[PDB]
Amino acid sequence: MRDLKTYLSVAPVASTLWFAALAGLLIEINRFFPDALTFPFF
Amino acid sequence: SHSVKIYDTCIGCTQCVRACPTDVLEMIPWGGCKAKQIASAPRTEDCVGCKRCESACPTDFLSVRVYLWHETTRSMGLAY
Amino acid sequence: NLPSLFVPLVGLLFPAVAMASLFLHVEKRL
Amino acid sequence: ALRFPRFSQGLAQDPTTRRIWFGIATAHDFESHDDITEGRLYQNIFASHFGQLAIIFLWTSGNLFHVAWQGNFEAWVQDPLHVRPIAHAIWDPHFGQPAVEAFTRGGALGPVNIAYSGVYQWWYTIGLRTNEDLYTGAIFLLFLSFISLLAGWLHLQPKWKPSVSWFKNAESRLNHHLSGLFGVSSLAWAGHLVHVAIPGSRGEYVRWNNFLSVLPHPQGLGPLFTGQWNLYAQNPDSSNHLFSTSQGAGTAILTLLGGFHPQTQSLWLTDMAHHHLAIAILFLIGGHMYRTNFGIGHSIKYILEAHIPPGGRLGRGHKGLYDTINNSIHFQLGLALASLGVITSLVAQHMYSLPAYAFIAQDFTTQAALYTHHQYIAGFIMTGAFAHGAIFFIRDYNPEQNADNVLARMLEHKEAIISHLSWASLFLGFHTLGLYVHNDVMLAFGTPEKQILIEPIFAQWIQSAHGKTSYGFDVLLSSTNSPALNAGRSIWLPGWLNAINENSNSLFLTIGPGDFLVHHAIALGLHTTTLILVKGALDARGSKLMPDKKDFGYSFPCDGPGRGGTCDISAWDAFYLAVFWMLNTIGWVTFYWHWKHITLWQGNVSQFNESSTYLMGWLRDYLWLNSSQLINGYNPFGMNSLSVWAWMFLFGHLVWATGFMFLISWRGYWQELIETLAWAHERTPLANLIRWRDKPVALSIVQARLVGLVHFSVGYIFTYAAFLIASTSGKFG
Amino acid sequence: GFTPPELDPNTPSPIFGGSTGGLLRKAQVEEFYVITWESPKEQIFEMPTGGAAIMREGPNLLKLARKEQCLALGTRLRSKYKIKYQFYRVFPSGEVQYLHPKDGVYPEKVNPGRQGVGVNFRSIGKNVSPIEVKFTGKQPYDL
Amino acid sequence: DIAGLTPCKDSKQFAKREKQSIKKLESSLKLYAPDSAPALAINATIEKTKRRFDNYGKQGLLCGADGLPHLIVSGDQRHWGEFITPGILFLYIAGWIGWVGRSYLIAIRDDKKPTQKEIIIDVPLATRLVFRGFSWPIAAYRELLNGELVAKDV
Amino acid sequence: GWLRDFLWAQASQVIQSYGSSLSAYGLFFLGAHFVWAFSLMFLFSGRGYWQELIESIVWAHNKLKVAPATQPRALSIVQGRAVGVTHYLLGGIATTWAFFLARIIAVG
Amino acid sequence: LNDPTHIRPSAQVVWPIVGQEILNGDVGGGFRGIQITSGFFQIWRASGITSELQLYCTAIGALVFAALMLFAGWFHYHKAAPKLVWFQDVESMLNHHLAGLLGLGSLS
Ligand code: CLA
Ligand code: CLA
Ligand code: CLA
Ligand code: CLA
Ligand code: CLA
Ligand code: CLA
Ligand SMILES: CC1=C(/C=C/C(C)=C/C=C/C(C)=C/C=C/C=C(C)/C=C/C=C(C)/C=C/C2=C(C)CCCC2(C)C)C(C)(C)CCC1
Ligand SMILES: CC1=C(/C=C/C(C)=C/C=C/C(C)=C\C=C\C=C(C)\C=C\C=C(C)\C=C\C2=C(C)CCCC2(C)C)C(C)(C)CCC1
Ligand SMILES: CC1=C(C/C=C(\C)CCC[C@H](C)CCC[C@H](C)CCCC(C)C)C(=O)c2ccccc2C1=O
Ligand SMILES: [Ca+2]
Repeated sequence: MRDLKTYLSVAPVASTLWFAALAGLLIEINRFFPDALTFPFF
Repeated sequence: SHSVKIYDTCIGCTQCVRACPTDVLEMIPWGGCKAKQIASAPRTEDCVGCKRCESACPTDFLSVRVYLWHETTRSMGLAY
Repeated sequence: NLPSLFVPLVGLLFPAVAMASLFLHVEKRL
Repeated sequence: ALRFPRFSQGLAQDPTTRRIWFGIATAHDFESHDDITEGRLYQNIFASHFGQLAIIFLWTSGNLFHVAWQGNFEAWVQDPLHVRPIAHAIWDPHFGQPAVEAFTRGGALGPVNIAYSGVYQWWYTIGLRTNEDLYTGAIFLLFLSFISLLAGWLHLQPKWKPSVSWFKNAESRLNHHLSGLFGVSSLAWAGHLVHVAIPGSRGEYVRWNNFLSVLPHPQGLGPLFTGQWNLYAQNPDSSNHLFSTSQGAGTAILTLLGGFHPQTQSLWLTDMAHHHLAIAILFLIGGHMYRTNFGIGHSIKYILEAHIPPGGRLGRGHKGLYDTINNSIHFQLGLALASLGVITSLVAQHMYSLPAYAFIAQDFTTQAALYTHHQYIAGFIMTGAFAHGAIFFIRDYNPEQNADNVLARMLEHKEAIISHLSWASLFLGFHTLGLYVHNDVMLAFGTPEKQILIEPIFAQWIQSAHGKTSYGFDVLLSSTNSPALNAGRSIWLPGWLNAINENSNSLFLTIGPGDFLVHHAIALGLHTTTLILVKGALDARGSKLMPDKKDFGYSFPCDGPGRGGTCDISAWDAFYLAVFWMLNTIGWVTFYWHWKHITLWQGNVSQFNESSTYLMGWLRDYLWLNSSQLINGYNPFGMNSLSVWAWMFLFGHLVWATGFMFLISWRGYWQELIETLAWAHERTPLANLIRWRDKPVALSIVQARLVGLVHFSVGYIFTYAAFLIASTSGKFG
Repeated sequence: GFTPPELDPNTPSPIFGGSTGGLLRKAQVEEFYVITWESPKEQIFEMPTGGAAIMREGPNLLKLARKEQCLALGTRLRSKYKIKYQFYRVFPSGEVQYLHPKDGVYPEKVNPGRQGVGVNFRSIGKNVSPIEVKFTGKQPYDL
Repeated sequence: DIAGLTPCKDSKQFAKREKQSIKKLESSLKLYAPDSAPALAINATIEKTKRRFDNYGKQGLLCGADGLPHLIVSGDQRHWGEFITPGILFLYIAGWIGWVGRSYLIAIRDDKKPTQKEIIIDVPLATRLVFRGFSWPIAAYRELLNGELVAKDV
Repeated sequence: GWLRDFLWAQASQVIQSYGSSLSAYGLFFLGAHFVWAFSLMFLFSGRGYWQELIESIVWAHNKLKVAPATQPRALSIVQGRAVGVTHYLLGGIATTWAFFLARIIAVG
Repeated sequence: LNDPTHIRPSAQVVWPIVGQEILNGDVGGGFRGIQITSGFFQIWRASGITSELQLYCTAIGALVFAALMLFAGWFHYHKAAPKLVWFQDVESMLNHHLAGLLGLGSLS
């Protein structure tokens, strides 16, 4: 259990989790706010 | 022939001689380190310039140096 | 007419002479 | 010595084929020759300079001879816009009949090559008219070549060979080069313009026979000495003027009009005469700065010693630099090559925008060829300049004599320099590539409106500052109330503003987002090439991986596989790497120029403006589209005059690709292979009757880097040259 | 004091069928090499050039083309087997030059009769800059 | 307007692009039954297209003769949404990331085996440190003043 | 004839695929060209240069207390070669991939 | 399967996120997607497969066999790991791969 959390902390796994979260986030942002060349809220 | 030199930073671990594939280097007595021996290059006419000795030196910086120089049949490793 | 003389002169004769001569100089032993 | 090379005993004693190769590649590195002295060094260089000058004169003499004897010059002068000039005739016994037919053009009796050097427009502009004039030129230049050989020979015998102290007399050489070599030459050239070229522009044929009878100006000499020089600017040529004729001809010999000749689309000859006269005066007066034999002038050493800021942010300033540079021929060659490369690119940028030769701006293949030519020359010259900076740091640099001056401080903070060049190159690369790729994805998904198109508003604002009205920024020269506009309204500004706002010429072409992106690619290439060369020069004396590198020389294979592996760790290797980046950079520059102009010349400027913002646009609408006539120069259905460019086009593709061999395969593979071949030869009957005098070996490590870079470069240049000339000349527009 | 053993011809050579890896014209007109060793038995060993040969019981003589081949095979003889070896250089005049072990002691073992060659008594970083030996034949490491 | 451009709300080429795009998607739409799912998808792309062009027109983007937005990065206050404002956002996020990573490296540098936490992330420490990036500009400014930002004599 | 009637001719589909469902093959065409040219950096150079450059970059990181404990090193000589040939092969093969698929899907 | 000479085989559909739905092209049969060049449609037709349901059942069986193979890997490395003599029984292995694997496979 402790060893498994350790394995899940290793560089490639933490990287896939981190960038997968980041990708879902950016995808959803471009889903609710698509296109957009500018920051329109000023 | 390639020039090969030893520097008094040498600690006499003998690894340059052990690495040399043409027997260029020897261990001679000396009083400057604990091992009481320092390397020497008395047969550089057989030196092929592969720098295995330099790969073998633990001193920072190196205490063997191979200065590749005038090429010969022996330095080019030719069997023909 | 002149190109029919000088084109083979510098494209055949001159390279043959220069290559042979340089070959001799380069293979010489003193 | 005992055999070739006689200047290197270590090479002559080599029993392998290497002896020959390295004998060739080291023949000019005098400092590495056996028994070299400083005197011998300088004298060999000096004589080599005379030999170079002789080569240059002989070469120009040959060009003159061939234009006169096989060219169109006399016919071309009568119709500049409808005669293709002739470089020389083609006598190749390999031609079939179709090649004889298809290459016979320009109104000639057999196959010929059309010249794309632009010497017809130049010689026409400066006053040459007949083939006879050209022959007189060619014989004059052959004569000059001979006297170059004569002086170079002469200064190699004693009492005619100069001491090194004479070579190191810098102040005198600067005074004579500024005042005499630059100034007086320019002044004399203004002479040729007002006595010959301008008369020939007004219908008067002035040669050596009658140039003493003719006056250059009706009142001339007398308004000059009175100090009322404006009488020479009085009656310029008319805006309606025919260049070989007296129609519209004026009498002015020195003007400052500012634009172009409406017929020839080139600079006014009176403008150019005035120019060379004025800068000639500046060089004459400036060539009296340094001290020689008369008790007045500057000690350059003393000036350098004097320029040390207090507070010590530059340490000891420029102290010791006079000897550091005067004693190092590599430092001098580095400064010369750097400056010369800058002004070579400057020539490239100013000859397409401000053409100085009659009827050259309408010859589009020539303008493209010349711009490409000089930009690649400039690139090679720059890489060489940095190369000799590095060689300076290794061979000549004396750390103790430059202690704590600006030069040593370059080495002292080299990691900040190299690291910030790395940062700039990474920023430029990430973002320029990123924007190009974004735009390509937008056009792939069918949404061009989603592109990132940044207006080059700063350069646009500069063009407005020059008086261009395309962007409506209303700044100086673009605005009526500007003092800068008022100050020049009476002089150059009418012609200048007239020229800049004409839509046909290449004077400050209109720019948009596509120009923004390529300009940032160009910034990337300058920064990366500069990063490679600067890191190479500053790490030439050593790094943490090789702290004693200065003891190994400029060029060595490597330092073995120890300490992690050390391939390409020498400074020469940094040059070798940077040449690739230079070819890339000048490739971007010339792709840019040629596409913008080839769209301008077709009236289809929009195609560049819309297609240059994504890379598929460059691949499809520039290279692919303009290869059409080229690759059909010969085909299963026949040939045409473009075949020589089709063939060459593949030739380059071949040579380039051959280079990859020497660059990807390394030596040991080939050395073992050659050992098997030696066995094969010795064990083959009849053939073993023949023995080699030199032991066949694989090329050296460095030698392969050089050979592969040379194939890569020859293929690069020849490929792009074939495409450039075929794609432009095939259309001529 | 050490006396090099003279090369004894008529010393037997290992059992081997021949290979394309052996001597060439270089051995006839320039130089070749000879390695001798004492074996306790008949063994199979890898040839530095061909494939496999049979080391003979007793004295073995083996002519090779390069010094490095002698030292490679000898290194292996001393390692895989436990065999003393010597080797020599042989010129086309018949002259022989004893090479290794030069002292009768292997060179990695310090022996007192040995004189220093190419030894510089300074750190490597104290070598002078090239400019200080320019136009002189010297190299900064030759000091 | 700026640089000779025209507002995309006033650009004929811009409206021609919107028209040709929409008619293109409708040409694809004529092939499918209007109740079908491909049809609803092409309708969604059409609505998204109208939203796109209408938004670019609204927020004041200038257009070239190409009918495409061009961005004014000079700093002109009418166009800060095109670079300066997203640029400040970027610098905030990038400064956050770098400041947090630097905080982690400083935090593990005196460990008995530093590299051990560089290949296997100390996630509790990382979670403790991620929200320091929220105030990274104050922290880095204070470090610059205090002399903790730059290593001495390097 | 190979350059003209094969490559130049049959590449028109992949360079004309933008705006269609085949545009992915255009993107992969250009990207595979990119990784292929990218391999030439590794195949034509050597790790000594890169390790020296990295020495300067490392200096810059130590200046700001952000140098990593896992010391950065240039790739090994062998790894330089392996990276090089891997990207060369991927770039060339994927380039021909996009070329083929766009061509034969359009005209087939 | 109805109209093979007209419809283009397509087995991948993309989500409409960032503009990429253009890659869902007209492949026929009232279907938007990416045309596939693997050949599975001709295999499935040659195997008599008609319904999507049969493809579902094959996908489930394939998934089960993935689980079984993975299990056997763990089992024969961690539980019952064959002896070296077992591997070296070459005559047994060739006899079972010639007659058992290839023969009974081809017959099945
Ligand atoms: C140095 C510039 C130069 C260049 C690049 C060329 C190039 C060419 N010439 Mg020309 N030529 C030149 C100068 C030059 N020439 C000069 C100064 C003369 C005397 C006025 C001639 C007279 C000449 C004739 C009569 C012919 C050519 C021909 C040719 C073409 C075929 C090559 C040939 O026949 O050999 C060149 C023949 C020569 C006599 C050239 C030698 C002239 C001087 C002395 C050059 C010095 C040579 C020297 C011994 C070696 C120096 C090496 C190099 C730097 C020159 C070729 C394109 C032929 C042609 O047109 O084919 C269609 C032809 O029939 N040339
Ligand atoms: C297309 C060919 C190509 C490319 C892309 C590069 C790229 C680069 N070179 Mg190189 N070079 C090349 C050819 C090429 N080179 C050749 C043929 C030679 C002769 C051997 C050289 C020799 C050379 C030297 C000597 C030097 C460079 C330098 C550089 C860097 C310059 C700075 C920069 O632009 O920032 C970055 C630019 C990029 C284009 C990186 C592209 C990759 C991006 C980051 C993709 C992002 C990843 C993305 C999410 C996908 C992930 C994939 C997934 C599987 C992980 C850069 C990474 C200089 C350097 O190191 O700069 C500091 C340097 O000194 N090059
Ligand atoms: C199900 C639980 C389980 C557990 C806890 C272990 C535990 C262990 N195994 Mg075992 N093993 C398992 C299942 C398991 N195994 C299975 C299912 C197989 C069949 C493949 C094996 C076969 C096996 C072998 C042959 C060996 C071990 C070894 C080991 C020990 C070394 C540690 C390790 O494996 O790190 C490894 C950590 C990993 C994350 C490995 C991941 C590999 C996966 C399968 C690759 C996935 C492919 C991927 C999708 C490719 C796409 C990439 C793309 C995204 C770019 C370790 C104690 C090794 C040993 O004895 O050590 C001396 C040993 O040699 N195992
Ligand atoms: C006024 C300009 C100038 C001067 C006088 C020098 C002077 C010198 N250079 Mg420098 N250099 C220059 C410009 C200059 N260079 C430029 C422009 C570059 C960038 C390309 C360099 C880069 C450079 C490097 C990297 C090196 C030198 C070296 C040297 C020294 C020895 C050269 C030598 O003997 O090799 C003899 C030259 C040759 C045998 C030429 C053969 C190879 C050429 C390139 C192939 C020609 C291309 C091909 C045949 C074209 C035909 C194709 C066909 C299909 C038509 C020498 C003092 C070398 C040196 O000594 O370092 C200390 C050294 O390594 N130079
Ligand atoms: C007024 C006296 C005088 C003059 C005329 C010269 C002239 C010259 N010297 Mg000398 N020198 C002098 C005094 C003088 N020197 C004295 C007193 C000393 C001792 C202190 C020296 C010692 C010295 C040495 C040691 C050397 C020279 C060398 C040279 C030559 C340089 C090579 C060259 O052709 O560049 C010509 C320069 C120009 C034409 C002007 C600059 C060119 C500009 C920047 C670029 C082009 C401008 C323009 C746009 C061109 C349009 C192009 C179009 C026409 C096609 C040159 C002809 C070198 C040489 O070559 O040896 C033979 C050399 O080694 N000099
Ligand atoms: C803590 C992470 C970190 C920080 C603060 C810096 C800081 C800096 N870098 Mg560096 N770098 C990093 C990581 C980092 N780098 C990594 C991982 C690499 C290898 C890919 C590099 C490779 C690199 C090069 C080649 C160069 C720099 C340069 C620079 C300096 C200029 C800014 C720049 O160019 O950024 C550029 C950033 C990158 C190229 C990659 C950054 C990678 C990500 C975005 C950051 C790392 C995040 C990390 C995993 C966080 C861990 C989370 C933790 C809390 C658990 C600057 C001081 C330049 C320089 O020397 O300036 C003078 C330069 O030449 N960096
Ligand atoms: C390494 C080295 C070296 C080399 C180096 C180099 C190679 C450099 C370079 C460089 C370069 C290549 C530079 C450039 C530059 C430029 C500049 C500096 C500019 C100027 C400018 C200005 C100031 C201008 C102005 C103006 C005017 C006048 C008018 C119009 C407007 C304007 C604004 C534009 C040496 C040998 C030395 C030494 C050793 C080391
Ligand atoms: C405004 C504007 C503009 C301009 C700009 C400019 C011109 C700028 C400048 C800038 C600059 C000139 C800057 C500088 C710099 C310097 C230095 C010296 C640096 C530094 C940095 C650092 C030190 C960092 C740190 C950090 C942090 C803080 C975070 C993360 C981590 C780290 C560590 C990285 C434009 C028009 C474009 C656009 C519009 C707006
Ligand atoms: C460019 C190049 C390099 C430099 C290239 C390197 C060092 C590749 C390594 C770069 C990657 C990006 C480092 C990985 C960084 C970590 C993955 C952390 C990233 C942080 C997150 C974004 C995951 C060499 O080392 C080399 C060696 C031998 C011959 C040729 C070359 C060569 O051409
Ligand atoms: Ca204009």
